[PDB]
Amino acid sequence: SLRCMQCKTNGDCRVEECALGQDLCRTTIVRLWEEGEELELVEKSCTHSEKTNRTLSYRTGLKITSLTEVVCGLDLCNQGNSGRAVTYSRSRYLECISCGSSDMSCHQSLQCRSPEEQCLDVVTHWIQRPKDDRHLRGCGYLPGCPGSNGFHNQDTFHFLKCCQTTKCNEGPILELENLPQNGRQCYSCKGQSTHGCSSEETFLIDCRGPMNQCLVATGTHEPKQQSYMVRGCATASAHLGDAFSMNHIDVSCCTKSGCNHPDLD
Amino acid sequence: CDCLNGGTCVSNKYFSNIHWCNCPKKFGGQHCEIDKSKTCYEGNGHFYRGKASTDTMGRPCLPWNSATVLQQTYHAHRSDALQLGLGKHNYCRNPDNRRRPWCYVQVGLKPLVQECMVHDCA
Ligand SMILES: *[C@@H]1O[C@H](CO)[C@@H](O[C@@H]2O[C@H](CO[C@@H]3O[C@H](CO)[C@@H](O)[C@H](O)[C@@H]3O)[C@@H](O)[C@H](O)[C@H]2NC(C)=O)[C@H](O)[C@H]1NC(C)=O
Repeated sequence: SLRCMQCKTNGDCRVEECALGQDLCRTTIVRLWEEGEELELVEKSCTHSEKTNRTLSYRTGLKITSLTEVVCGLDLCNQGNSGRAVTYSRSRYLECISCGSSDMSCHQSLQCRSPEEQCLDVVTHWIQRPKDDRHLRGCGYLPGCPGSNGFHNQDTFHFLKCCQTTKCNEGPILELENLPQNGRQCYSCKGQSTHGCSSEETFLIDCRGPMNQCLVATGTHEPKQQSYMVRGCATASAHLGDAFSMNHIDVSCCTKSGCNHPDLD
Repeated sequence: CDCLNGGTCVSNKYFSNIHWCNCPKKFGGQHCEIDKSKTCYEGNGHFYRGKASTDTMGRPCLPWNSATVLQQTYHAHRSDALQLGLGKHNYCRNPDNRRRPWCYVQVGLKPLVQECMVHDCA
């Protein structure tokens, strides 16, 4: 029955009554910061339970982008602004390497303003008008943290490395084709059940690097909210579905070649 | 997305819907509408998108999203805002095709039209 605040990026809000299976209202914010000046975009609405509090900030030569998202689950808890949060001050803030595909920088350095923030490497390739960046490096806290996770199939490659050590996110830009043949083979598909993930539209892909599990995942995508399957190669990918903007999701992994056959469920 | 002047639209999977714009080195604003380098207007200024924001008297302009400007005929919440160059700022514009770029100014208790100081590139 829960109610939230819906605010399209322009500032025009209204009270939203949440559709069932949506136990959290949330505030999404991007603060683009460049030379003194600053734009801020604020978006609010109800959201699905699996959603968590998260932050990601990266440096794009003279510019710093800060994405943040906060979720709560009480009437209009999505309204707040100047009651203030937790003001930090460390002697030695964690420093990470930082860059983005935007100015093809992926590099510079970044001081993480909070202690729960870690160093990030987010690879997002060929998946979902607007478009996520290919490579992103910086500070923040996201699902997979800590550790690292990955997935890849015929259409996509997703990788998140989250780590606490100094400048630990450094190293060469990670492209899929530079991962060595994992030796395992798993199936690959997307889209609707009998329409995109049929027994005869999925084929064996040769997995790469740390992606040796064979997954299948089901849930709800877009344009509306239809059922949606995914098959591919993975690591420790589970709750990590926004890397497909899939919700009400239930993943699965098995460690045997071809084990994720549609016939084998 | 509407990111002008060669800007490109970006989003992030870990952050719901939010999309914004990546603008080329010398263009600012949410949609890159702001010509961050122009220092004068061509013609009558109808297509001027610079950052001038002070009138003939040296007074600052009211922002195109001021509660006050929102009561005028030209303000930031118009369906065509973006096309007129009226946004969350106070930069001189000329949405009605007057002789030179202007903006509303708080003159006493009145939001009056005032021509800015920038001149013709001529
Ligand atoms: C994600 O971030 C949000 C916002 O920082 C967190 O939600 C806040 O949680 C506390 C919970 O403590 C409660 O305080 C209540 C006072 O309103 C009271 O019922 C009782 O003392 C209870 O212990 C709350 O005080 C904040 O006001 C919440 N924020 C808002 C605006 O609702 C949330 O927990 C964070 N992380 C998680 C796990 O979701």
